[PDB]
Amino acid sequence: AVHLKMMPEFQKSSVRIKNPTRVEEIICGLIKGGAAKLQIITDFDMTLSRFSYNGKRCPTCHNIIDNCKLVTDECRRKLLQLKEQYYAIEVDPVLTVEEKFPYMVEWYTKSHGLLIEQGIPKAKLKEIVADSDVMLKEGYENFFGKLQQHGIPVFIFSAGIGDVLEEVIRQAGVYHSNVKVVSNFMDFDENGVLKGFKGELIHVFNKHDGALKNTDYFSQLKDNSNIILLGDSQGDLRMADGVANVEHILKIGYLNDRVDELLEKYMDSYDIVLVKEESLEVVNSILQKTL
Ligand SMILES: [Mg+2]
Repeated sequence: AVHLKMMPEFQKSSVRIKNPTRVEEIICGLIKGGAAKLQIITDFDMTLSRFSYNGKRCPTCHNIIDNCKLVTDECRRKLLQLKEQYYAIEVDPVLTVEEKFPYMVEWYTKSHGLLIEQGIPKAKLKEIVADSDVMLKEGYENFFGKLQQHGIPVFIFSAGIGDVLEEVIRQAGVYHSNVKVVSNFMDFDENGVLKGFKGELIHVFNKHDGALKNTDYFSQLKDNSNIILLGDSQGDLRMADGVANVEHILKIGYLNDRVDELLEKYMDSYDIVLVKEESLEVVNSILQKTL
């Protein structure tokens, strides 16, 4: 039987749970099913990676390129302005999520388009990432290592840059076979320089779309009817729309920011909310009981 009261990881003051008995019931199903029934579906930026370090704000996969030596200060002025105009839209409380779709497409298309202009070679991404300020959450080695140990599917679903994401996890030693990455991947020309992005755009609000267009992946995993979902945005809640059959799903949300504005919405939509939390210990503690 599961008791969150007896799990020291859940006593941390960053842990917000609206419905503890409901959560206990889900973790209880997760445990019952064990390895055989489990898969992970996860956002990357600010979920697997840190939102902040030494009083310092950590980069997203996009920020890694924005900030690198291969991009002018003049490109960074444009990128900044874009963020100011379009982030105001993203967080606008009066607009419906649906009304924001076209704005998001515009933002990612404009900002990717400035990066394409800077001329990013594939061969250089290794060093760009090594020199970057990127940080994985405390407990990542344990997170990925228990998962690979038990062959648990991990579907990282990211509106970031997939090439950047992969380099981060590769340099961290956690890009194991069990880890599938769906993201905005770069498209390279003859010389291995960036010319555009592959496929259809994944942004913060349309993960339902990509989730359904990954049938390929989810139907092979019919038997994995227990899901752990991790996100930091409301849009990450749609990341499991493509799952065959769902028996138990636990939704864990990182609330990193805008805490007073978003806490109620987060507590109502995610099962567990992790306020200003830079580790993976609550999910690791659930993996430990389960695996
Ligand atoms: Mg994120």
